[PDB]
Amino acid sequence: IRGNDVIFVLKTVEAFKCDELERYIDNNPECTLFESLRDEEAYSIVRIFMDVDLDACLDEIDYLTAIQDFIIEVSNCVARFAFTECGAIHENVIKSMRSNFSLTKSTNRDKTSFHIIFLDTYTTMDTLIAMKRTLLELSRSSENPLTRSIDTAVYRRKTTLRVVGTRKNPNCDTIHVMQPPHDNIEDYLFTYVDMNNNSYYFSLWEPGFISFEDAIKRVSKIFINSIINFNDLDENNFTTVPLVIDYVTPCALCKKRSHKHPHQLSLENGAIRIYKTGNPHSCKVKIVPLDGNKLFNIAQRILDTNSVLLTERGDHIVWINNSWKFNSEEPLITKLILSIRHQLPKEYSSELLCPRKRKTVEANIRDMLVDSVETDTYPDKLPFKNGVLDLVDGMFYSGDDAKKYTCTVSTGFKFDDTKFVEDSPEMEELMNIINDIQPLTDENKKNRELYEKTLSSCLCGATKGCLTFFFGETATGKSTTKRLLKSAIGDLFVETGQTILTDVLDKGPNPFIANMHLKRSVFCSELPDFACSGSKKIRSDNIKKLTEPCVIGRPCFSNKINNRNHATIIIDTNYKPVFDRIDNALMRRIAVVRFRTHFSQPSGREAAENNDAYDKVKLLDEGLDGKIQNNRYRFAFLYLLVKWYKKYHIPIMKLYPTPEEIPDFAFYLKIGTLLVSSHIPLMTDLSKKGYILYDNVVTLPLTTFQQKISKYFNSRLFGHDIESFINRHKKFANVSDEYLQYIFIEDISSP
Amino acid sequence: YLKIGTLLVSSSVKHIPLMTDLSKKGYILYDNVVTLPLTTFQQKISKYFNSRLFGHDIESFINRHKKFANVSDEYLQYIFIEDISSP
Ligand SMILES: [Zn+2]
Repeated sequence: IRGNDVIFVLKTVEAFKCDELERYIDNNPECTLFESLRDEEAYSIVRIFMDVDLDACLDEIDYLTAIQDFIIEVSNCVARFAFTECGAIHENVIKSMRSNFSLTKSTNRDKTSFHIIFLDTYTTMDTLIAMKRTLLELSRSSENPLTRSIDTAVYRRKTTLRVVGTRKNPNCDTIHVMQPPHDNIEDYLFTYVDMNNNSYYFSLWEPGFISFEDAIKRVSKIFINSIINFNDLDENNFTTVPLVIDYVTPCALCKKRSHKHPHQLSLENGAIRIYKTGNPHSCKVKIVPLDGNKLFNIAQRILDTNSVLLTERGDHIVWINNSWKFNSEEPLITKLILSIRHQLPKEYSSELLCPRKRKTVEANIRDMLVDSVETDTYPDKLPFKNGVLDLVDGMFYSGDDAKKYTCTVSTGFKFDDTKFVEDSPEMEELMNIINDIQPLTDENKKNRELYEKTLSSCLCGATKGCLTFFFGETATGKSTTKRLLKSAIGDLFVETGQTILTDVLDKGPNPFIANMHLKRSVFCSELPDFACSGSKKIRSDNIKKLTEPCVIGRPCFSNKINNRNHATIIIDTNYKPVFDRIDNALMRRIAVVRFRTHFSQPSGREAAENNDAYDKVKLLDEGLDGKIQNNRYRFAFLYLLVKWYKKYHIPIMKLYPTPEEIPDFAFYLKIGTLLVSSHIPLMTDLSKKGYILYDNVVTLPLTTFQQKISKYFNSRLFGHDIESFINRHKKFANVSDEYLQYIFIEDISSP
Repeated sequence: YLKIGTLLVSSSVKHIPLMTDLSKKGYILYDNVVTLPLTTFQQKISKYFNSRLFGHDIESFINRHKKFANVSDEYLQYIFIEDISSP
């Protein structure tokens, strides 16, 4: 659509532009033109507009407060309707609606009418048609005289709206005068679509009220004083007889001792309006409802601010003090009900001070929350205690903006821009520490890049399909890297023991199984070396099961077993891992990060001078570990992590395994590179080489195979591995021995 | 475990000039480094400390932190303190 600059009008027809309409209006002040839609189907996208009419006069203060509350209520209700039905964003709609709006007026001083248009919000006419019932409920479920007077009509096909500055009728001289700051004729058109940057768009007496006597009693209680002309009002004289009151005490509505004329009660929109006659500003207007609870309307107003949603599992997440809290032990809805009373009208705030009413208006909220939402869906954002830091752009959001993202976890500490710097001595000290841990030589280049990549994945809410191994001799200070990462990433990071590396992953109630829920990094240290006999091999089942994007595990006294998996798993030790089970999936799901830095004191430095444990040796310092424990380089290291993530995270970043540094998998690699599955039309070459083919399957004797492979590989090194491989690929039968099928790649190449 | 390193020394990688001299005392000097036989290393370990109270710990420590100049052979890369120190 890209907006429309043509305004179609009806004289009781034309298609004029902004300048054309302005010139025509200036030429003819008395012309009556109604702005409508030239074609309903073509340009159904229009602005959001409302028309309000209340036949009474109000002063400046009352009008100001009433219009403020009217904007608040209408914007919240429309944003809630957009969120539930049109799939929009609540915060965006609220911001667009409250940012800028055009408000007209009426030249008549005996009544208050206007047409209000929200400039930046645009939606299809079908959406405004569907909003009919919701807006009618809002109109009939409020106390504000402006909100109660909303005309739900004008939401029909091919509707028309009276243009500003033109008389509605030739006989009626009253016209609507524009108000600051718009002052332009294009700012009061409900079809003038002007989509731009700061904008948003979305799309898909009746007896039945109450007994008369109770209404009369309510009116009398409002008047406080007794009615002089009592026992005279009935069904017929409801809006005819004046209400004469004795001025025993000053009027509750006006606070004055007396007035020139009595009051009068009228019926409108299922409510009773009490107003004085003669001078209009002598007494205010009193509104009396005729249906609905008072505790249900409060629940609706608290609900349609989108602050008490429920999760996809069944937990009600509330928004208190700029953070999405939630607890399943002491539910927080009553805290929210108490703390939100300031954003509610005067009559709705005194109710939320009795604890027996903040349980009624809370049962209502729980009964109105049907269907769920999804939490922590955007993985490129880091939730801090006072907001959300964006990673792709680096901009920080605080306050209601962070509400847009259902961040159910947090790092635990606030975000400070002063410490968040680039050129600081702490940054240089951290860079020196990292260089000491990771020398930047060309030999280390690839390993250092893998280090930076696997260390920067901690700022990702997505799931990763690899498990990097920190392999390095002692005194390499991997604990320093662990401490720096913990200080940078807050309480999201978790350190776990080897309990998951040996036992069954799910099995029974495992605390680390549930703790992997939404934690962004899991670290294991000092692995139980399986080189010595007795220690269990690294459970291949657990490693395979930890890679999936889901976690299945239920702790003691619980039933939930589904957890979202975001943690990057890192294992650090000085011993090569040993896994009893081996398959191609394992060979494609293991990465190794090598450490070649020795941090040793001078006393043993000579002992480390010729040591083969590390490719370099340098003096250590006991005064650094405490510094890392004191969150010294926290924000500089966080900046480094952000830079690494930016330089590494392409539109799709993946953890690539490195199956070359693991000594155990080298045997399988050598076997595969020298022997694979056995090619029918190559019998002559096999016969020349000595091998024979029988029953369409080339075979050799088991003793012959052992003799052939004796020289190719060291039998004493991996005799158990060779026996296990033979058992796995065993075939048996045939001739007078077992059957072994393979191709000697080294012999296959040689003719 | 604590006392094993007290009477043990790191591999003398940078002892190429002295590796040849140490080889004549019962080392193979393979891969430009002095390497003693696994049986010889076990005998030296049993001589260093009472073999009655020292059993599988020495073998486990050797398998953890020693090599036989190849993938696996009958040698040991564990450098004796009383031998590797002397050129
Ligand atoms: Zn009054």
